[PDB]
Amino acid sequence: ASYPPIKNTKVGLALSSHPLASEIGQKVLEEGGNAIDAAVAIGFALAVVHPAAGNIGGGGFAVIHLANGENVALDFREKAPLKATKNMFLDKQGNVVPKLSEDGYLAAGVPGTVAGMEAMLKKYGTKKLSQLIDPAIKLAENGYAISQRQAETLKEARERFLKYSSSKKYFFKKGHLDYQEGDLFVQKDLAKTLNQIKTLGAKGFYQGQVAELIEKDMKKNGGIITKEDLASYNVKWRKPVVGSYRGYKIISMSPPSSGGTHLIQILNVMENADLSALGYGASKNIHIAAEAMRQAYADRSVYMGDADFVSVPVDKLINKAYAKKIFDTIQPDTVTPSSQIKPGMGQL
Amino acid sequence: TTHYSVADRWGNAVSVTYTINASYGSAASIDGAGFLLNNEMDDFSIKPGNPNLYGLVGGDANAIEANKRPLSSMSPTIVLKNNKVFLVVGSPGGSRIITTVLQVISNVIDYNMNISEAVSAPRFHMQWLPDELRIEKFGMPADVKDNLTKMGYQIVTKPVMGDVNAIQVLPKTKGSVFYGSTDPRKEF
Ligand SMILES: N[C@H](C(=O)O)[C@@H]1CC=NO1
Repeated sequence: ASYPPIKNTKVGLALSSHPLASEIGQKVLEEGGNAIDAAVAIGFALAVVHPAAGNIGGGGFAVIHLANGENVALDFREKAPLKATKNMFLDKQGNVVPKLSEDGYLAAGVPGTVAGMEAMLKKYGTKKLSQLIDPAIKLAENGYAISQRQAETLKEARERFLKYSSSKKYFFKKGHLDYQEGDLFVQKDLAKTLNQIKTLGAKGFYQGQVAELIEKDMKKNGGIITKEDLASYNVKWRKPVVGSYRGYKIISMSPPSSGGTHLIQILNVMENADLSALGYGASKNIHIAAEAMRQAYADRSVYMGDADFVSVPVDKLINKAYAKKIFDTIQPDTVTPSSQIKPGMGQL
Repeated sequence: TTHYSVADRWGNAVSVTYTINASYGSAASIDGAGFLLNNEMDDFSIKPGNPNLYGLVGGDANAIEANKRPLSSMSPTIVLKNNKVFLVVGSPGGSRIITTVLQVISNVIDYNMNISEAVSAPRFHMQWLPDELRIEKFGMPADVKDNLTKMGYQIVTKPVMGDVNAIQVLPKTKGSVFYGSTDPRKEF
């Protein structure tokens, strides 16, 4: 048995992985904001209360359905910096340099989040950035109590943080002591940055003093992001990838995500079976799904990348005839081992 | 990564997945600015056939080039019924995102689970390499495991997958009803 769903019959729902951020989004709806207004408030709130994942130093995607029936996808994914190169993470022998793509300043793409938040607010929002970012600023300035789970994830990242003088300032208490469950976590410099954004918009992140701090710290610590990278960061409004499953329309993220394409591909394969007949958790149903997944991930490894740079056969991958061909290879009693799988089934 | 979902009274819906990649990103902050940098460069193929943090591989299509955006698995999704919002769904989990989101959607459409049931339901995963059927603890009983093993799956129990925040919207006489679910896996 499962707990009952959350229910609203008035203004809708705004749901995130942190109750403080969800509450902020929900209050925006209660105060007459639309789904975009709430989404923007949440994006900034999570940057403060969920720093493991929520951010202004990263990027992402927003898939949006508008009241007028339009469906759009916002790409605020990070970009490789201007000085990036194909083999930048390899040594002279052509071998991967341990941790270079994972820990530190060279591992970073040009952040898109702040640009993404502003882009959706400007095009589709109704409230002012100041109203929507103030709750995040309040939490950065005044702090919030570290949860049990946050104490745990902080501990798991501890040795990584200790590699960087910057992170030693922000993720440890006085005397470089570990933050513990129930400690007040205050983020004064983050509040300064958020205030620049409040006052100047996205230019408060991508230009001026904050852009100067980014370039400076990059130069100091072996990174390559510059003021030129930041001033040239662009969101892209893209067409979503669209499919159908049993009379429902699926709207999901297009390149530079692979997610929407393979989601629709796998559903397409599954659509050839009456899954409802045997129900949740039936081995026959799991088998059909798993074999579709197997092919999809093989296809991912060859065909998928940023379509602004490479040719991505999205239309072929989401074609129901291709899915039918995949389905017809699925045997009732056996799998196709991954060693035998060919991307596109060798016929794309 | 983290996913959030919003639906308003007018029929707008916004599904946002965003991230600094790993937990705490690159672990390096911008001194003076108070934020962590992403390690999103690891979502490129940094060498042909080299597995990344999620065991994903690539070649030319996802190679690094200046200004290029690294390939993602993020799947923020909206499902429509008669061009009206029915589901708003997404999840973190790197390579596991695609399969997590698929399962939630199928659980509603195929099996008529409510959105809480659809989210809490145990999840499986196949990503071709490694060639394994990944499951969650208590998620698959002996009879099902045995039948799938007999087919040739190598079944492995691993930590819980995903953190779905999802909304289902249904019509009523006056306006709509909104049903939501967070994911019990959030704190694991
Ligand atoms: N970096 C990954 C991707 O973009 O596919 C994120 C991290 C959390 N979910 O997926």
